Amino acid sequence: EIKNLDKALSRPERPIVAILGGAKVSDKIGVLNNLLKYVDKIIIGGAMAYTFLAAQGIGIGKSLVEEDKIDLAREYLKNNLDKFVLPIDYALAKDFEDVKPFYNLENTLEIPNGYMGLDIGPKSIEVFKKYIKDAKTILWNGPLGVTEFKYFKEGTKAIAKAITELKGNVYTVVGGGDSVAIIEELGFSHVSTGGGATLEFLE
Amino acid sequence: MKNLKITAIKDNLIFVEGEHQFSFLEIIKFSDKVEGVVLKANDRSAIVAILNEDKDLNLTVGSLAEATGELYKIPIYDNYLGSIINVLGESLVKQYERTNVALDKKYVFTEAQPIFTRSAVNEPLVTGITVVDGVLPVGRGQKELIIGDRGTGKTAIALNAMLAQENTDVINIFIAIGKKRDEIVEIYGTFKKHNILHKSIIVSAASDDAVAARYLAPYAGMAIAEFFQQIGKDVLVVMDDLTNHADAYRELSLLAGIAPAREAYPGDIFYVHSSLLERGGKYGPEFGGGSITILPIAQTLAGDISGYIPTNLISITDGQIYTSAKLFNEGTRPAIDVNLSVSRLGSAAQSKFMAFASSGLKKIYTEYKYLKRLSSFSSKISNRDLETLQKGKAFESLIDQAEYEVIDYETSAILFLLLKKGFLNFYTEKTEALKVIIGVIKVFLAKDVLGRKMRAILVEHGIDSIVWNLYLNHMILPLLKYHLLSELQYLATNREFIKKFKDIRNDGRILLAYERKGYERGIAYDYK
Amino acid sequence: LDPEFVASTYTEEEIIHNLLFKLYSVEQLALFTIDQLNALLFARGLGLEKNKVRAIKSLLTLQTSYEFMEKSQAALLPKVSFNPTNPLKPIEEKEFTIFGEIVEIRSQVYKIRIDKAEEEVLPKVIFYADVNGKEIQLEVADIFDKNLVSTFVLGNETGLKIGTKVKSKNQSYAIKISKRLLGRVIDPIGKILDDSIATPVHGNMYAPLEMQHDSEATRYVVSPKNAILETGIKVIDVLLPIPKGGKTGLLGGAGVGKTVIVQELINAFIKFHDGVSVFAGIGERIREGHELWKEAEALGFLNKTAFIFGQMNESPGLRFRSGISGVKVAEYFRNNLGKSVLLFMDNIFRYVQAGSEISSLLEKTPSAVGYQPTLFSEMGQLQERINSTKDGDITSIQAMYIPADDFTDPAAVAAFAHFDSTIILSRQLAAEGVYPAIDPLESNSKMLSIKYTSREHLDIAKKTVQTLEKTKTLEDIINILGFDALSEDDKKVVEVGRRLKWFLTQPFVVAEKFSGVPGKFVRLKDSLKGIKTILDGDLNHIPVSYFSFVGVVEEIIEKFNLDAKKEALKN
Ligand SMILES: Nc1ncnc2c1ncn2[C@@H]1O[C@H](COP(=O)(O)OP(=O)(O)OP(=O)(O)O)[C@@H](O)[C@H]1O
Ligand SMILES: Nc1ncnc2c1ncn2[C@@H]1O[C@H](COP(=O)(O)OP(=O)(O)O)[C@@H](O)[C@H]1O
Ligand SMILES: [Mg+2]
Ligand SMILES: [Mg+2]
Repeated sequence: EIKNLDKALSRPERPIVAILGGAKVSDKIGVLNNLLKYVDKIIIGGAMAYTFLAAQGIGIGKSLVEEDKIDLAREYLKNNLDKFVLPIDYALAKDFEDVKPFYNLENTLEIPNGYMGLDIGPKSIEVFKKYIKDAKTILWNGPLGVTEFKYFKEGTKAIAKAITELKGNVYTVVGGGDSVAIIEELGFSHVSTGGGATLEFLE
Repeated sequence: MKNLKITAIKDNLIFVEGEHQFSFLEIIKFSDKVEGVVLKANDRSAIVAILNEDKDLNLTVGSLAEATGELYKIPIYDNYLGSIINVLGESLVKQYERTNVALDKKYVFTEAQPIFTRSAVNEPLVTGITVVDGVLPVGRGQKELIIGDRGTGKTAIALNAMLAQENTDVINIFIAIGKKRDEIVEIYGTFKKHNILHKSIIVSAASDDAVAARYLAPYAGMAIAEFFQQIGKDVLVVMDDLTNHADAYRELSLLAGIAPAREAYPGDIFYVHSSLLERGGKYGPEFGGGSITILPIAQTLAGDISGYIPTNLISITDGQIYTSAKLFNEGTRPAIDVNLSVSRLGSAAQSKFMAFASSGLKKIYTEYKYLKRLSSFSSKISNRDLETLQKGKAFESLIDQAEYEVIDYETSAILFLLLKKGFLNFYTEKTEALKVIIGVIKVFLAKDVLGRKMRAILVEHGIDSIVWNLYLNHMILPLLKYHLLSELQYLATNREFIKKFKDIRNDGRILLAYERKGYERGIAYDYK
Repeated sequence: LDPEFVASTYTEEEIIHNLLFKLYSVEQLALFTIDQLNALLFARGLGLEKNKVRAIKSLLTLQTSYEFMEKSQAALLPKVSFNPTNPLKPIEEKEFTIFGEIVEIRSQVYKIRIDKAEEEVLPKVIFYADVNGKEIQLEVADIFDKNLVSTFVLGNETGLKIGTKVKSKNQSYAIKISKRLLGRVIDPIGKILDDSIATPVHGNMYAPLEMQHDSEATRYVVSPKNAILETGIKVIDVLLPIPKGGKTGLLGGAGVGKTVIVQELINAFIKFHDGVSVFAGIGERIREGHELWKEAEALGFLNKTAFIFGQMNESPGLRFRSGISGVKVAEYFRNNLGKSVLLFMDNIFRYVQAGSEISSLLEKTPSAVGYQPTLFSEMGQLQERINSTKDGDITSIQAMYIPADDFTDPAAVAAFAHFDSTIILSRQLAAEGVYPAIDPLESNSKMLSIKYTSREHLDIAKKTVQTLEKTKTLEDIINILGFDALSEDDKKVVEVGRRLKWFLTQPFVVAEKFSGVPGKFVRLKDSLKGIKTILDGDLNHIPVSYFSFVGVVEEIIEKFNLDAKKEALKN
């Protein structure tokens, strides 16, 4: 995966998109600092999006977030005003044991009291689909959702099907272990076997 | 046992006495071949209208009658297809012998199925008329009234809608109320000639027949249609016409003793017609899964759509096809008034390819007609106005088709796209060019191995503009150009004919070799 | 004080709803992605905006509104109970006290002879006949003597025969009403029309024919119309203002895109005004009713709309009772819950026709054109309960069919006696490709006056109407003589009028599934400013083709600048 990591980095087909799926913001901040200069549209998936929302004066409840990275994300938003994409619609469950999703009919951006988010919903799916179809190349490396149970894994499968159904000449990269598992289970132009290699390359 | 006896006979109505639990439209049996329905009833008396007649039976005062206690059911026999029958199921004309066992017995006065039993109307019903297919679409499950004056081609329009279903899974039911037997026999012969007899039924109630039979004819016909719909079939029903049905009901009510209303009709004429034209539509898979399309016909007097019955029918139906006497006198056939006509279903009732092909025809027709009317008063006409007059004349020539002529749906879509793209303007009031083009396209999309696949993709999928442009400019345009040049000779000298046709291949030699081999004019790409 | 104490009052649905009214500051608004801003704007019912600055300004302007700030402040304090004044009361509980049998039958009219009764029969009461495991309601019409009544069916008359036993409580027809009715489809007599199992509607029984007033004087405690309802549609907002608590007649249709008009209106009232909607479909086509129900489910305004469909195939009595049932549902939603209601009638002409049919069936001498003698009184009975009080406003949009375009028909005259505003849809404009196809010349509204609008709005509307009329007059000269046969002033007037005509076109939100272009919701001030700028000729250099189906004047200016710049860039 040396070619897919080097050629797609030195001479990427701009415009490009970044799909950073992860559990913590601090987890992939460096790639972001870099991606803040490599690309213009940035899709954030996982609890990093929840950290962004908590930085954005939005009720989240008790979803896990890097409170130390909250102020850093807010400052990044202040400096970079059109370099982030955040989900709007979610499929929420109070518990974690494969609970049926609860949908917010009105003012979906706000997480209610006592509720916590697990996966992005169909409207967020469409919002991200527009951006990925608009762009040229992708670096999918995150299960924006929770793969532990199917109640919060349909978002990652949906985004994977959307990216894999983009007919044309769209270049694709892989940088996530859970993304690798999702790709293997689904049945990318060249998905790196190990996401750690791409993570170190983009670090 | 005969528990009723006749006491008076006035105005062909039978007054019967006896103790019974009478119901509205209950069947009373006067013999094994004579029966009637109940109009009004006391606790011990009833008024009955007879449905048929017997030469041997002479109904008099004192005759005995039997009250069945149930409303009228029509039986379904296997030889209804390809036959002309009564409202009692007797075969007047037949092509196959009857098995003498009823498939089912269906109430003729059922209630229309409710809202939760329906499904969206989204599949075209191929009428076979270019203007109706393109500008006034009809879906499967729609109610499209055909309204106009006497002798303007409404029956021909309905007959064309039935003949266009030759190669289709749609069962035709033609109900004639108060029509002539000569016309009905002519329609039967037309069905036999065009090879739709094996799938078409005729329910006849001529003007000579009993008024109650002319009243019940549409109900029995649509009960048969509902029988066919219950097993997932698509049914197309024509009522010819509903004004005679309304007149028959008015006569029945006035003779029974019902108080007159506006235009001397009974007070429930609207409910009579509306309860009939609401049991037709598309139904969900668990409620039969089929559909019933209806094409009722209405006659107006001197183009007055303000009458009671025409107003009710316009209020009930999903759209109207107006036939104009003025347009008929101007040579237009079929004389369909596109301005007055409306179709509430719209594009939803078309295919995606046809919805794309016929996007902006209404504006073209409207401004063309306006400029045509004003052309007799102006002197200075703009270049844009001249160009739109030219395009409008082309469109008006396009939709002029002969009687009993079926033009296929994709052919109409292709002709619309050719009109909008400018390749239907070189001629000068010449029709043979359109006939040749239609024949070439029909044999291309029917008598071919690649044209068949192109027809299938046009039927099933909605393509974008780019691949359509490739389709037109790579196969349709060269073939059409060669055939037009071979048939129309002088067209080469036309500047506009060659200005638009310079960037199209010259397939003359291959197609000349094809036609020398004896192939039909328009087949191409014989890779078989 | 304590959010925890407050949360114990609001129900889960109530807090979820109150998440809408939470306010975001300008700094808070700034730190949003454009899709987040679009989602928040959509949730507040203001369409879509690609520009970030305009979207933020619109959200701030809506937030900086008296109603919005009141409802946001009330979202923090504990729940306040709406204590009703003059509420609707349920029907009295009774046993069946009158018993008789059918002695004369006809088409839709049945005569009942009372056998055993503990109390005297009252007019307009309902008899119940149970046949083949189904009940049939017969409304009393005339009482000939102590033991004989005439009745007409409410529904299907199949199965009624001489000797059928009927029992009555000596009460009018009643239906179950509650907040649970919101989101379901029923008919005038309460029967379920959206699932085979017929899941019951929970609520209290109410009689739609009983007004329940202390005295006649109570009917005169009514607020005269003073407010204007905003719709986000440029033509209606500018030239045809809609009264709040009044009546608006949507006269026209048929291929003019009327359906989109009623959908857009229901959606705008459900979202932008946070109101309740009642749709009473009188003489409703089964296909059109099914399609409207499915589209309401698909666009997400079903859950706040109550559907009462009197179908075309039912008896005249049920089609008559449809409007009364709708009015009763609206009255329940306003008097008992305090919520403003938008009542929809379709069609008024069919309600008049059903009344005429019933009157003719009961052997009453017809009036002019065969109509019923009590046509105007029936129209008053329907239309005088759509009023405005302290509890809330019931504003009604009524669609009428004019048969053969005869505005002198008695039904049209009777309806015009009550319409505070009229919106006339033109088939010619629909053919021309102008949507929403509302003719701004022959339509008018009584709220376009100094008592309700700013003088700026009045002058803008008058100038627009005069300009459009002059342009229409000059277009004939254009068609006959030519563009070079006019004066310079007339040329300028023609160009300004063409720009004004094409600016009033608008793409609707509920239609973006088909058009594929996002719909718009133009606020009144923005449309007023756009028309003011267009009237001044400040955009006469732009070709008219850029004015078709746009949101605001700023969009026209930006698109023209973009196109021209890019043109020059290539050059
Ligand atoms: N497309 C057509 N091209 C040529 N002739 C036509 C066409 N359509 C109808 N006609 C002719 O017009 C005449 C009247 O047609 P048709 O019988 O359908 O009219 P109608 O409106 O049903 O009349 P009626 O009131 O007598 O029942 C016939 O002579 C028929 O052949
Ligand atoms: N923007 C549009 N462009 C073209 N056609 C439209 C548009 N909007 C609506 N229509 C069509 O106009 C027709 C109007 O009929 P409808 O909305 O049912 O009103 P009515 O009930 O008065 O006939 C619809 O069937 C619809 O297909
Ligand atoms: Mg005829
Ligand atoms: Mg309608």
